[PDB]
Amino acid sequence: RLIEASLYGGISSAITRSLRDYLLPENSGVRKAFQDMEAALRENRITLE
Amino acid sequence: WEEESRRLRGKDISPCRLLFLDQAARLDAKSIATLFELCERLQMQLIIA
Amino acid sequence: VERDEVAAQKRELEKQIERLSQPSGAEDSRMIALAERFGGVLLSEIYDDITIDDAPYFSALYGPARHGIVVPDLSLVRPHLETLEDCPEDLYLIEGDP
Repeated sequence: RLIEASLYGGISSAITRSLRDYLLPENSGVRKAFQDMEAALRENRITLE
Repeated sequence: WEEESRRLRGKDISPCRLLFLDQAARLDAKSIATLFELCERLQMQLIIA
Repeated sequence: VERDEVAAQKRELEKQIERLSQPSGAEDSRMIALAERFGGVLLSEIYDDITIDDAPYFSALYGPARHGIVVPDLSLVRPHLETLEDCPEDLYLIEGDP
């Protein structure tokens, strides 16, 4: 991504939006928390049905 | 990336720095001059075409 | 009373399962945080694929530092050390190439 963004740099490019990708880490914590919510909701749905 | 890694590398190791640009003609004389200024200040290499 | 006892058991079980859950070692907390506060890779992760047979020896050797963190420089953690009030009461730090 560093490579291609430099190759096609400047402000008027996808770079200026995909900043949030290229600069930032992917957080596993939120992923796991969402999965836990999903499990809770699944159990709730099962019980309700 | 370097701030992070230099801690995790040989203390006398300085990773190379090299970037790219296609259609470098979007640059003009002053553009070239200032980019070279900052590039040298950052001891970095250009492949601008 | 029996139901409440079983509920307590289940609560303990769930909490401990969490304790074993992610991402490597026990949890993603101050210990995993040091992986970016400095280059503090987790010891247990550093031996993630330990064989089950060496894992007991590894654990016994590493002692409480079992959950310690490898940091080529611990003089370097010194500047930030004063920040760590919210940390496990007693925190291991190790020197070497993770």
